[PDB]
Amino acid sequence: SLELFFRKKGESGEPLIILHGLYGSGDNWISIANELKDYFQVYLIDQRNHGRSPHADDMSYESMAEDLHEFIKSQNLESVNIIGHSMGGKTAMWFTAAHPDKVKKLIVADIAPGKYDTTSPNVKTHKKIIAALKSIDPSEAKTRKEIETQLSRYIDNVQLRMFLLKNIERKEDGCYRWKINIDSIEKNIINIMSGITGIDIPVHVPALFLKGELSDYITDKDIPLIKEIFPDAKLVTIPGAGHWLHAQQPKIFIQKTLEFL
Repeated sequence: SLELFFRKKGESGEPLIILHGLYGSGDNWISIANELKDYFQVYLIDQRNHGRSPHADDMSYESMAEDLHEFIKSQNLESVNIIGHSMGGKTAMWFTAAHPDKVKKLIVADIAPGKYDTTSPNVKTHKKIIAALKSIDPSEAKTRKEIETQLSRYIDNVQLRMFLLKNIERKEDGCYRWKINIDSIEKNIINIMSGITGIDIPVHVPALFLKGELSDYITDKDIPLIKEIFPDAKLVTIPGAGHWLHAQQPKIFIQKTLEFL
């Protein structure tokens, strides 16, 4: 169990914990928390190996769930709302099944409870990203415009590029560095892509699955297992959004969130 870095927006309302996905941080949720903080006490958490949170070798969902559980303890929160995007969504589902009594309502953004295999574009895209990151040497200390043009050759989508490049920071010597534990990430890719198993089903917590229309992280074969774990779950497709649906369609993200919580 690590002590997670967090920022809190909002002084009144029920607590609302937001968990980013792989390579993200609480910073990517600033604009959504900007609206949500009028109604909730929003906690933007950096998960292990991410943002300003501590590094570790193990990044299993068990450990990330425990990090979450410890965070909730150290802040004296009785019961919480949770939004988890992708990797953050699996942690949240793990945590919720293990501790349903601490969760008021759950929002899962664009990921299914089950395992993704190597043929999947999920696994493929992650495999690419890792290779890209492992192959950039930040220590060479070239300016952040150079790192950008280096990643220009690897992945095309500019949003993905700058998404990833939010993870490069300045160090004390002046040389650039990754703030994320790329090594732990790489040696946990199986852990990260694995399905939820070994849980007391059904989970008696209201849940919302938000699917991006142009993403295939959730498909129609996912509905059976979603419903097995969360019988009264609701599934909602945000039109014209991919995997980062809250960055691409934030207005609709807030709408669906405020109608559910």
